[PDB]
Amino acid sequence: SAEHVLTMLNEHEVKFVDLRFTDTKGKEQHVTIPAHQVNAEFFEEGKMFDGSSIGGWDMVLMPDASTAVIDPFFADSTLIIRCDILEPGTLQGYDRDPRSIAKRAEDYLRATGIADTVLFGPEPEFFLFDDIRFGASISGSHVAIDDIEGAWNSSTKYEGGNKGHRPGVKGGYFPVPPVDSAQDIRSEMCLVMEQMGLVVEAHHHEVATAGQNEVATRFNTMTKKADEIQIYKYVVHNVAHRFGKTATFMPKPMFGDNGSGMHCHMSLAKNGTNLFSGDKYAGLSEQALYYIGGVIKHAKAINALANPTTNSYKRLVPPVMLAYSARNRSASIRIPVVASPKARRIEVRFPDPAANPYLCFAALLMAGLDGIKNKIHPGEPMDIPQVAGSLEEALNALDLDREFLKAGGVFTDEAIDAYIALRREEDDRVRMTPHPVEFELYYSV
Amino acid sequence: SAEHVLTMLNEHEVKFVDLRFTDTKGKEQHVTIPAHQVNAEFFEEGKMFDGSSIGGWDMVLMPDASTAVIDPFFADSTLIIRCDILEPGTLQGYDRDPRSIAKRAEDYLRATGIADTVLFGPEPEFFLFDDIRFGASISGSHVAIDDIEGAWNSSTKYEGGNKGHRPGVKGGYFPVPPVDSAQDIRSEMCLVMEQMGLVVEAHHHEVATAGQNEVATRFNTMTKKADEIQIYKYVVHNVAHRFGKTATFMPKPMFGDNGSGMHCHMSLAKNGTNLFSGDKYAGLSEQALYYIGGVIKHAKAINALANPTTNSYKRLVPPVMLAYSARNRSASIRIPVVASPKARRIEVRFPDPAANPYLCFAALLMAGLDGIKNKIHPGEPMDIPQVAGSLEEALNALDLDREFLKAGGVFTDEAIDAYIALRREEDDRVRMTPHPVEFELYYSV
Amino acid sequence: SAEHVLTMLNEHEVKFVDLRFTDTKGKEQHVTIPAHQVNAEFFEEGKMFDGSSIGGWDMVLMPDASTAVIDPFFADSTLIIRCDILEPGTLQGYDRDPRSIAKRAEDYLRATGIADTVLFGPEPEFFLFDDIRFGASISGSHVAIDDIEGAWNSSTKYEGGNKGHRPGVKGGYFPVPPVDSAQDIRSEMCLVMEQMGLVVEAHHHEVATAGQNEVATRFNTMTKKADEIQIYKYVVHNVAHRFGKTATFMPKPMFGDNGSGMHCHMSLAKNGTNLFSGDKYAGLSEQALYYIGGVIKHAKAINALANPTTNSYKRLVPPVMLAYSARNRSASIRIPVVASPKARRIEVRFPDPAANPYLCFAALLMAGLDGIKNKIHPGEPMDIPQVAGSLEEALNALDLDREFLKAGGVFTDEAIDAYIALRREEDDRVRMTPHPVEFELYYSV
Ligand SMILES: Nc1ncnc2c1ncn2[C@@H]1O[C@H](COP(=O)(O)O)[C@@H](O)[C@H]1O
Ligand SMILES: Nc1ncnc2c1ncn2[C@@H]1O[C@H](COP(=O)(O)O)[C@@H](O)[C@H]1O
Ligand SMILES: Nc1ncnc2c1ncn2[C@@H]1O[C@H](COP(=O)(O)O)[C@@H](O)[C@H]1O
Ligand SMILES: [Mn+2]
Ligand SMILES: [Mn+2]
Ligand SMILES: [Mn+2]
Ligand SMILES: [Mn+2]
Ligand SMILES: [Mn+2]
Ligand SMILES: [Mn+2]
Repeated sequence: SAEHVLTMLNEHEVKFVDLRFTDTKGKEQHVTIPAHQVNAEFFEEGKMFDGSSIGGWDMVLMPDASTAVIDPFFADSTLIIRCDILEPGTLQGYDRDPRSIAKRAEDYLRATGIADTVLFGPEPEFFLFDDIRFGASISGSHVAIDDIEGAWNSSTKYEGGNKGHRPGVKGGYFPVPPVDSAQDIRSEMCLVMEQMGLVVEAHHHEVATAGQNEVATRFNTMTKKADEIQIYKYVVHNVAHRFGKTATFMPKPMFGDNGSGMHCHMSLAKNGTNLFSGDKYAGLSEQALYYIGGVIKHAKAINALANPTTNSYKRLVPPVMLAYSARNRSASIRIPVVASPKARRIEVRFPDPAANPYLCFAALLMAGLDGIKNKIHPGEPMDIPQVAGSLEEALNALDLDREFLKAGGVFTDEAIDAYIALRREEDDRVRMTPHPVEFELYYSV
Repeated sequence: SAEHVLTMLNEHEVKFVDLRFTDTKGKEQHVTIPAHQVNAEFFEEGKMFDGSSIGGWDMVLMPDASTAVIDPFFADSTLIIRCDILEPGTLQGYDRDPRSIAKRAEDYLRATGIADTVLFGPEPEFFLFDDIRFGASISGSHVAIDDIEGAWNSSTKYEGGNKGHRPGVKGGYFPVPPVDSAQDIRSEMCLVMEQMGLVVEAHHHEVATAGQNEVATRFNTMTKKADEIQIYKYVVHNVAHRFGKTATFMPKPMFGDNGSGMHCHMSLAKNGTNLFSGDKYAGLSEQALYYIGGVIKHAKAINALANPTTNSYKRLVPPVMLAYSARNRSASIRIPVVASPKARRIEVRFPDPAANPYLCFAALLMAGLDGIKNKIHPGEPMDIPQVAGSLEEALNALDLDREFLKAGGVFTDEAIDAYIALRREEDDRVRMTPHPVEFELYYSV
Repeated sequence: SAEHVLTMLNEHEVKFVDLRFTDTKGKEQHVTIPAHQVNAEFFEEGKMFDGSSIGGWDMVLMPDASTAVIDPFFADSTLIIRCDILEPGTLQGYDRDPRSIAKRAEDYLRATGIADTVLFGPEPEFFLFDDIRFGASISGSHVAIDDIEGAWNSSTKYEGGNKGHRPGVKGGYFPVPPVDSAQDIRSEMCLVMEQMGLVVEAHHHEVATAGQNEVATRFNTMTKKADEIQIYKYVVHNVAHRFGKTATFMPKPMFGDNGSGMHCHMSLAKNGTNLFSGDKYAGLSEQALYYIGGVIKHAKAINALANPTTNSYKRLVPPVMLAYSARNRSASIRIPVVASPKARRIEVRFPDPAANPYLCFAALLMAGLDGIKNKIHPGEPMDIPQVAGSLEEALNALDLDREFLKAGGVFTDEAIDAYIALRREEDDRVRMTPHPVEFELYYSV
């Protein structure tokens, strides 16, 4: 409540308030107010800003006082307050603001009476590098990745000495220190995440050499979880920074080793009971099977939002199979063997950390409901259709399979069209710029 | 009062008093007295100095005791006292001293009875660079800008490692840390500004890569606000310095990305009521519309004072349109959608931080009154005349449209003529020195 | 004749023929044919090329066999043949081709019967540097000039030793070797110019330090002289190159020392007699005085063609005075004291080597005839109006004073409009790019 935020201000000698919001691409934006400007009027009528220079968008920032967190990093005491972008005066909420769209998808779920709550559990992976250099110019282009754990540094001269304990290319999965360099950086990221209201469940090194890591975090309702992904990413980017590292959530930074994916575990619930539990395949309900059928039916349009970068598809090369299974981890829909009771859920393995968590989760939900809503029966478990093979494909597919997103006003046509416009500009730059292996392939033509 | 300054001296064990004033170009000058020379006589009869070596000008410094502030940066305890330049013995105030001219414009407003107070709200932007090198010699010339946030450093080797989170060229607008490097430098600038009597409203990163920033500050009456711009700039220049950065208020340091403008929000008030509020376009009064008409009528002469550098016009290339609107941000006169009550105001978007805040605000006011005074009706909102396309143009225009500035003794002819003389010397050096892209264009002629 | 070219081919074992032409900007273009493709058909029906990628323009290259010269530089025996750009099939000559325009101006002179021939004598100056570096990028810009004769190298360490005989800044005018480093380079340029059909009269070092030089060359009829300027420039650029130098015809490469101008001496003649000789001022005819009056009347439109670069105006800063005189070398129209008989002529001092010699000479002629044609009496000799103060000014002026160029079809409106379009793009790049002395002037604003 406003009341609560107003006490924290004194209770923490808060000097500043950081208004934050996410844009269409998924990047958290922010603007800072002195604490002495937070008073009744503020939580009532918001703060005006020029929405114009935000990519793909005067507007009003409406503080959601439920979201107040103290920032673990800024030097002066700052309270972060997440905001919604509202349409000014009229005060309804920009139909292009991803948080609004997530909230609308939750209310539409309620209005359909299929369940009261959607539960999401994203498993975001990241890379923790020491040095990243890249550039493109008329005369050429390059990218140079470096990290102390990079199997390639086995030959490197270091002046402290080389010490040689390092994860090999698919060998980052699980060896103790000193091979895993990041125990203290991951534990610290866990401690600061919980200080910002997240619940850590586990943290470990991932498969890739050169710093792949994962902090596993307890689930939430869709828009609350989407905001927890924006905090998750902020803490990873800044703790890494305090440690002299640089973190990145891009899907595929290195060829020849693991990519960073963000698997979404999903579940539906009506009056305190898990609709996805039942009889049917592996403890699932018929309700759950139609959810899978909706996801598989709309998978390529979902890819435009869940895999929104050209780089995303360097990861999705032959979890490409649109199939469910408790057995096949090749199938992009895994039914986790919970064994345990009614923590029954589906897991979609294909999305990645580059995805806008609001639009990605809204689109998984809307697809899943359209399955239920039309008895779109999934089929049989692989123990055969695939995800979009490229961003251009995914964008065409969202453009044509537009209907299930527009249900109940969740996503307007302008919203979908402006999104595709942004993602196309990006796809073009990558399409028209000559790639380094093309010189390898074709210079002596 | 003198009395008050005299207590602060003991109340702060003040070792020195810094007499400060602004020159015609707008640079704050200063001379330092030991606190033990501040006594009755001083606030009565001022301190004599050689005004002769000030660009464009024995004279007397008259301490304005209302302005006393403790300096947040000097090592020994110092009290800053702003001064007016008076004509000696006769004690009237140099008609070339920009502070005097601002004060005269305020009194003339009162004498016309159109209102009692003018309210100004400048939005100054700045750049925060790490390294700036430049030079001109017979054999050549150069400028080299560098900052850690410069999109161009994506390829750079750094020895700590490169870390790569950096604002792209028009992407400085709003991303959270680590992409925005300046959160702690801007918050600190806010805290020291308030310690010097300013009221911060917001601070944020601006659009440009390579360190564009903005600290938004609460309005004031014209001459008080002009002095707050001189403090604003001092704190930005010195906090940046403490942080190992270098700040600059020049309008256009980089081609191909955002320029730093200083938008002036203006409003008039008679007996506690806002004359700019009313019926008419977007909540405006007819009174306000004539103010806009006066600004547009005199815009090119105003440019000689509000855009006084050759570099200013590298920014003003096709907010060039002399038009008002609540909709068109292309129109140099924006009528802000306040929605709220009688915070109704006009916003002139074209001036820039290089402007002398006293002469710039005095000229906006005098133009705006001449509108009112002659019913110069603005026209219709663009939802078509332009600002001076160059300093030479702007200077010719001030020289010919001289009358509205001379009203009521605000600005003498000697004052206007000496000003144009200074700005011309500058324009010539830039006109006669061969430019680097001319070698690009014409060497192989 | 074709016949003659065909013998030279055998008479010189010519392996290739170089088709050359000049574009709107004034740069000589070329395309190369094997000698075995030169036969009847060629001199009859020309050779087709894609005129489209020539700046400001399928078309036909029509070889003018009167122009055949052997190239003194290419490794394999090559005969240069100058061409005209004709409109294809219809075969009339592009009204945008500068050579055509020059030829039209000569025929129009004949059709007016004012005289049979126009004689031009351009005095082009150049600089001969060792190293020229420059560049502009988002993060900065620069130009670096270097030459062994640069007064600035007096302090330089050279590893052969420094030797110190060098022209001071305005001291390049006339000292013997070793101070003048270029005696052998200029004599060689004279010998190769004559081998290409020019007649040298004198060669000497010019006023500037860092390599200003001049090869003085015997006059000719307008279009033949315009082609001799294209050969003049080719020989200077390539002999300099053989010598390890780099030559440039840009008007003002260095601030603080001499610029390179190209003064045009002009004269008119009817039936073997010089119309400019007579009674009147300094041996001039009344006919000649009206020529001067036409040049002065149209001087700013002539500047758009005779001074076509933004850099041109760094030279033309306060021969700016539009005045004739035998005494005042301050007056842009000098009446040379010939003393001798009927080598009476006028000299226009303001054009520069960057000018397209065809369009520059065509415009001087057309202005001069419009004087005669309308008795535009010049006035009295200075012993007061000036040239355009900038390219933008000059371009506006050509755009408005368009009529005298359109006389008799010499220059169409499309031709004039496309020209101004090219020169504007150039003026903009120079206008919008921040200049290095602006950082000197305005960084600490
Ligand atoms: N009922 C549920 N619905 C949706 N997601 C869930 C549910 N229960 C757990 N999760 C998510 O799935 C994760 C389990 O990872 P794991 O149990 O190791 O496969 C939890 O951390 C939550 O993020
Ligand atoms: N009545 C007023 N007259 C003039 N300037 C004003 C007035 N009210 C506010 N301002 C200025 O305009 C700024 C508002 O910025 P924003 O409200 O974000 O467009 C304030 O910070 C003041 O600088
Ligand atoms: N009758 C003429 N008409 C036009 N140009 C001439 C004429 N006679 C000489 N010239 C040119 O003027 C130059 C004379 O340079 P100077 O005699 O040293 O002033 C010659 O080299 C020709 O380029
Ligand atoms: Mn994982
Ligand atoms: Mn999983
Ligand atoms: Mn701004
Ligand atoms: Mn504004
Ligand atoms: Mn000369
Ligand atoms: Mn001469």
